[PDB]
Amino acid sequence: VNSSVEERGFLTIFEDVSGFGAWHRRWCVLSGNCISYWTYPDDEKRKNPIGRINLANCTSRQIEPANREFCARRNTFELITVRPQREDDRETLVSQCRDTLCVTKNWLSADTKEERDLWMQKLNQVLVDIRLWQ
Repeated sequence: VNSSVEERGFLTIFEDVSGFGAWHRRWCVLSGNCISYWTYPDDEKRKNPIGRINLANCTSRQIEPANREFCARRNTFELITVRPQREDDRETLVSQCRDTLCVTKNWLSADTKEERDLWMQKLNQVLVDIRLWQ
């Protein structure tokens, strides 16, 4: 009876740059069970996203700030996803394949703590929605 959760904002994402790791500012859309991202807002209306993160594959009960053993960047939340490995899966700085299972660690940094907290909240509500249904 209520609408599916949505969120839009810029987030800076840790991405494997064919060798090195680097943070890239992206336009992010939470809709259905995915964060889709583009470089800027306009492009959301003109092309397919650069990537998508599927919350239906999330490992955890809830989304939490990035693990400080590994991530030093402020305002960062962490989303780990897992699924059976495919032909397209490749080892990278954010994705490990072992035992035919691919785990991808997603780090997305907000411009402010308040936006980090907003995103974590919306994403937790998507998790609950994914778990409560037919």
